[PDB]
Amino acid sequence: PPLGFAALEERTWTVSIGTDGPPVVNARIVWRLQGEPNLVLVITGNRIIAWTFAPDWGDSIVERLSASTNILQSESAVTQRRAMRLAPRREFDANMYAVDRERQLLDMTLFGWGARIWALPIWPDI
Amino acid sequence: DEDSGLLEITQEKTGSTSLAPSQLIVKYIDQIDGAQRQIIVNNNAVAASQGRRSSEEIEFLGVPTGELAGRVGEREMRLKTTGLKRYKGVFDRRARSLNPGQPFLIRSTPRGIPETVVRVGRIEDNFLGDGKITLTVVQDQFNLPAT
Amino acid sequence: SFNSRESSLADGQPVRLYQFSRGAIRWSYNSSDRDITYQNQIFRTVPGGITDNGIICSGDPQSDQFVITAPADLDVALLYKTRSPSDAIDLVVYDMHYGDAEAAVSWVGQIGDVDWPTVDSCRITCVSEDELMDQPGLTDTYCRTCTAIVGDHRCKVNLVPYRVTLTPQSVSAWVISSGVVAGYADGWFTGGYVEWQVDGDNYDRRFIEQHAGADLHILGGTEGIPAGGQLRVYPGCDGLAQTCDDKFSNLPNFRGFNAMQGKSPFDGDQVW
Amino acid sequence: SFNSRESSLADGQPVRLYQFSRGAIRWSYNSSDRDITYQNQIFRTVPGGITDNGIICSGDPQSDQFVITAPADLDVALLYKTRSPSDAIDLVVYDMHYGDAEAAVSWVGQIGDVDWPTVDSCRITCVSEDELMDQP
Amino acid sequence: DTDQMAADMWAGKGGEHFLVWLNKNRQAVKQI
Amino acid sequence: DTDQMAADMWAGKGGEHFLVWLNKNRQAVKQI
Amino acid sequence: DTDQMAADMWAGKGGEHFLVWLNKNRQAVKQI
Amino acid sequence: EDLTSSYQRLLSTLDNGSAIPRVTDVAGMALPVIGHRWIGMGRAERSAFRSLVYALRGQQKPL
Repeated sequence: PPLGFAALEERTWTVSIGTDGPPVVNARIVWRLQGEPNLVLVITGNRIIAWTFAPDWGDSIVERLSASTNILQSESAVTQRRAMRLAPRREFDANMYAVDRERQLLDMTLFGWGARIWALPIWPDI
Repeated sequence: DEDSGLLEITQEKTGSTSLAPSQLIVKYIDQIDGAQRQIIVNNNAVAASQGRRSSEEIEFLGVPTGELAGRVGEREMRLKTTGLKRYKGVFDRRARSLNPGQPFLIRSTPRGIPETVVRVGRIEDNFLGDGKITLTVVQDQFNLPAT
Repeated sequence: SFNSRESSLADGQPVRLYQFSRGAIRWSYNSSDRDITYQNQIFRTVPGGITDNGIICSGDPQSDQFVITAPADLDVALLYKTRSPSDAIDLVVYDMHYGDAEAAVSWVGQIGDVDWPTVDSCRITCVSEDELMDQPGLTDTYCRTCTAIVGDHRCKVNLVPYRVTLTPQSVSAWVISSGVVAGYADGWFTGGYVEWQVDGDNYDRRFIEQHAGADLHILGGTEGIPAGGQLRVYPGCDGLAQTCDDKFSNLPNFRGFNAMQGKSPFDGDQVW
Repeated sequence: SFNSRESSLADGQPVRLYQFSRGAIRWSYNSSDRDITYQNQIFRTVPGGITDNGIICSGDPQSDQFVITAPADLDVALLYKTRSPSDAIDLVVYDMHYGDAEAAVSWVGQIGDVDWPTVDSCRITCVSEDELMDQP
Repeated sequence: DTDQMAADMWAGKGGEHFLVWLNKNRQAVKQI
Repeated sequence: DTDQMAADMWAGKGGEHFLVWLNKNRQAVKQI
Repeated sequence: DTDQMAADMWAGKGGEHFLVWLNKNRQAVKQI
Repeated sequence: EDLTSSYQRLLSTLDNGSAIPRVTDVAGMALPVIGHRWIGMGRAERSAFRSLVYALRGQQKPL
């Protein structure tokens, strides 16, 4: 960090962002110098791991669209509808295989990352 | 109405009339002298119905004059011996703006209940989730006579 | 269109908005999956949803509570985690349908209680203004002391001249020490309170068990007191007529009865 | 070792012992399937098991009762079948782990009530000394 | 499902357990 | 099984039956 | 069926829901 | 018979409200689950398996 800046010199560092870290990026890097108020460079974001396994499709892949709509009807056959979810929740069901170097990677991937946000590719949209 | 915002009406509480007092005693204090005084509100018809006499005592120490006590006692007898019908209806969002004590009309032809004036009681509503708005109402029989 | 949408049998898109306000600071939350802009106010979307149990109006404050459910990391509720904020957090609930710019007010009240039943959920019990009528209303006694809070609307004493602004010298677990107050007689600040700015125009206040020399005993511990933040300290009135007059010269407004009568009836047994 | 076994994550072998005493006569029962010898006292095994509902200490005698369940042929409870014995049957409860000679006292009290809800079971309500403070 | 087994259970079975629960918790239920 | 149907049933269904049971047995419940 | 799940449910699960139901309805239960 | 392995986690408290759900890792650890099958083919192996079962005492004794 200690770095002398020549006059009329711009020093552009290479901020390399790795792929390993907490799922929530809450960083506050402080550039503190004498005779100058602290100039903190705040880096914010999230870390995610993408699902990179191609699932076998001999059995059809099932996509489920679900929404909530609680409806109450009176004694007469009249219904009032109160659709709750504007964006239906999407669920995907599929089967897959892993033999040569994908089985161990899958085991480690579901071991370390476990239950956390993925980046699921849309297989039907290949 | 069933087609105008009423979902289901369960309770009716038709009540009974053979019970209930036939004589009402009202006790009040006169502010001129501060001495205990009382008046009697009588129910001749229900008394004839009653084979055994009955009476209750109600204290209205806030009343400073006998005539006012008599008026309020007539109102109380009116309420207690007119046979109120208490309904527990279920309503949709159409009953969202109602407030306690607000009177409104209800009609349900299948139940054989004609247009009736009722006053809102306990209120329980669920805007998010079940969507159930349930109200407890009573028949409108409240009135304070001026004589 | 809000009422028309409510009566509509096919356009029902309920969405409940919550607004927590404390003076100049407002917190906005919504129960939908995307932010809603209403009256130039944007309501944040909590990742996990915020939902209530319903509104009951039966005339009984003990029974007509309002319950809010939210995750563990809710910002407004996080203040209560260590110590309840001094001021009450007013809450206003709006109802609106997506795609419409009109909303209707449903519930108004203040935070009554909050707890974190699970590490992933919260339950906030909101109380209405009606519950504040259960306490007694006598508020009258024929005793010798003042029977009035220093500075209340009955004492009519202005504490602004007595305001003291200082930076504490040292802060301990239970005692806050400053040398400036050392120049006052012992017990001068006894009964007073310390007010300091937390955020915006809202101040959190604590009490003083006893003032002795340079050391101040704070009621409930000094937790939450900034070590360098500016603190405002006011004195306290013992309530005695001598104390009321010599220090504040408020004897004309003295509400106490020192020597009018302690026992004397006019229907006793023997006057002598 | 009793405390060490309690803190142990793999040696937990709970066993509850009951001791009913009335002057010079003592009745010993255990909740296990075999007799336990402790302090030169052997606790009989009831064919069907003896179990309780738990210990509550909330400061209220009416609510902090102790309930014991045993079959119909229990000897100590059989005395109450015709007439309650004049003297109170003091009850002391010990806790120990199989294979250890050390036990800890958990509950102390006397018989408060007994009933035979079923021809194959019993329910004994034991009361603590604190309930004796409700009378004038 | 929640009609005959949730409410009619009070007939003769769910009473004793409720009573023992009541005698278990008294100070926490007796008021409000 | 005994989670959503055993406890959440109190929401709006198991209240009336409990109330009628209470008005049925009073002397046996009112004390202890 | 109505033996282990209808009554033993009071053990530790059906208490909180009953308590919230009680704090919901007070005037209608407090007497009779 | 083909066997299975699963990573059971204390992943409760999904807190599914109305907008979207959110899951919080209470411990952030995975405990694998493994199935096992065997064939005796003799008295000694069966006796050893019975001794192992008795030593396990259910879930108490780990290995």
